[PDB]
Amino acid sequence: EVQLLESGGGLVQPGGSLRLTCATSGFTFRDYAMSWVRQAPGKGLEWVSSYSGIDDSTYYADSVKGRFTISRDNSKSTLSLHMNSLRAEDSALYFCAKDRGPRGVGELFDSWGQGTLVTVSSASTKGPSVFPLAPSSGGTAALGCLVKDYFPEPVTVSWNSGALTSGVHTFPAVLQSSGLYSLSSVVTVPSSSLGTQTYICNVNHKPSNTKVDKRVEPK
Amino acid sequence: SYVMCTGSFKLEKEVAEGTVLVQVKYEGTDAPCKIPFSSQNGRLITANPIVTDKEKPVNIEAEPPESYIVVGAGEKALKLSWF
Amino acid sequence: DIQMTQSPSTLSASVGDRVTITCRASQSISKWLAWYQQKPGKAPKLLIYTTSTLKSGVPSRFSGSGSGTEFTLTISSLQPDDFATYYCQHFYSVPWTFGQGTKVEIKRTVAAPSVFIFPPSDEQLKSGTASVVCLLNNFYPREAKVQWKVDNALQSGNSQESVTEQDSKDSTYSLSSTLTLSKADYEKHKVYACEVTHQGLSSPVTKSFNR
Repeated sequence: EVQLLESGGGLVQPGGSLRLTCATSGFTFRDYAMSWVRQAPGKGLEWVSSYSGIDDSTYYADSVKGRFTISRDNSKSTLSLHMNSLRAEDSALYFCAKDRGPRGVGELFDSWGQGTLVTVSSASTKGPSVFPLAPSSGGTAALGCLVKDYFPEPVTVSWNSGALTSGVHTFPAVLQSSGLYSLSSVVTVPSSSLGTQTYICNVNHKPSNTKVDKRVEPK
Repeated sequence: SYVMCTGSFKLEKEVAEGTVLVQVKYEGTDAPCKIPFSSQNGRLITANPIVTDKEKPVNIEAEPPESYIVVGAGEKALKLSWF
Repeated sequence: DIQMTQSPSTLSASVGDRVTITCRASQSISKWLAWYQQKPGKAPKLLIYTTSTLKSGVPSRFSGSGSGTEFTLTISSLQPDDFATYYCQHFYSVPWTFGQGTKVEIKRTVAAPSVFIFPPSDEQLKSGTASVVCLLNNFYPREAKVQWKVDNALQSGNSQESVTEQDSKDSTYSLSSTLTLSKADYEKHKVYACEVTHQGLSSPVTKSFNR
C-alpha cells in the first residue's frame, strides 16, 4: 500500500539547481522519517539525506553538506530535495525512501520509490538516430535497432508497441568518445516467422521529446 | 542549534529518588547531539539533555507518573519501564 | 565515517547451494546492520535489520549472523528469484553508509553464443558513418571476447560493447559490440568480420560479410 513517486529529475548544467519532490500515499507521512538515497550508474548506494520523524532534524552526507536541503510538507505528504551548486558527481538515480517504523531518524530504508534520474553535464540534449539492424545470415533469426548519438541517458524501447517481448534483449547504453550514448535493442524470432509478421521497434527519448517507430526489413 | 542523536544509548545504572536517575553512555559518531528522550504526565528534570562525547556518560533524571521511559529513537531506542 | 566492505565482490553459485556474503565494518557497529537486495532495474528491498531479524515477507532461506565487525548474510538454498546485488548498510549513526555490493550469479551449464552480424543501414550511410554490429546471444559464462577484423586486420580503439545482466529464464548473457567507421574509410575495405572466443566454443568462431 505504501507507494512513493519521485519527480523533478532531468538534465542541468554544472553549478545549476534542481528540486525533486516525493509524493506519498499509503502511510501517515507525519510520523515517519523520510530519506533520499542516490545510485550513480553501475555503482553502489549512497545515502544523501534524512529528515527525522520526531522533529525538524535534518541529516546530510558530507559530500552534499551545504549544497542540498531536505524539506518536508506534512500537508501534501511530500518530501522535497533542493539541490544547488550541482556537480558532475551528483549525477545519479535519486530514490525516495521510507523508514521502517514511525518516530525514528531514518535508520532503515523500508519502502523505496522507482527513482528519478539526474544528469549534470554542460552537454546539450540531442535526440537519437534510429537505424535498422536488418537480418540476412542466420541461425533462427536476429533483428535489431541501433539508437545512436543521443543525450541524456533515459531512452526506452519496445517492439511492435508492447506486443513483442519474448526473445528481446535491450542493451545498456555505452558512452561514445564524443560524449554521446549509443544503445542497441534486439529481438530473435524463428526463421520461418520472418515472412509473415512485421517488426517495428518503438524508441522513446523524453529529454528531447522524441518518439520514433522504425520498421526493420531484411537485407 | 543542535540536532537529535541517531545512535543508541547503553544503560549503566537505574535507581530511584520520587524520581528516577539513568546513566547512559552513547554509541555514535554524530555527537554533540540532542538526546531524544520521551515517556510513553512524564517530565524530564534534566534541562536540554545532550551528548558531547561517546566516551563520556550522561546523567538523565526523569519524573514519571506504569509506563515506559524511552531514551533514544528508532530501531534501537532504549525502552525501560517504571513505577 | 564508518566504511563497509563486502566479500566477495562477485559470486557464482548454482541453484540449491548454500551461499554466504560477508560485510566488514571499519569499527564496531554492535548489531546495527541491515541487508538489502536489489534486482536489476528495480529499487532495493530491505531483507534484514538488526543483524538477524527478518523483514516480513522475506523467505526463511535468508539468515543474517555475525556481530561487532564481521557480519554474514546466508542463503540456505539458492532459488531462481534470488539473483541480484546485495548491499549491507549500518545504521549505527549518521552518516549511513553501504557496502560496495555483492552481485550473485546463477551458475548453469556452459553455453556457447549464437553470433550474428549486421551491416550498416543505408540511412546511416547517407549521414557519413557506418556501424557494423556484432551480437553474441545466449552464452554462459559471460567472459566472452570479441575482436573486429576488417580485411583480416584487427581493429583497436574502434568499438564499444555492452553486456546485459543475467537473463531470468535461461540465466544466459548477451553482448553487442558496435564497430563504427566513417563512410569514407568504410567504403575502402571489402570484408568485415567479428571473431569471437568463449569457454563453450571449442575454437574461435567468425561471422563476416562482404559489402
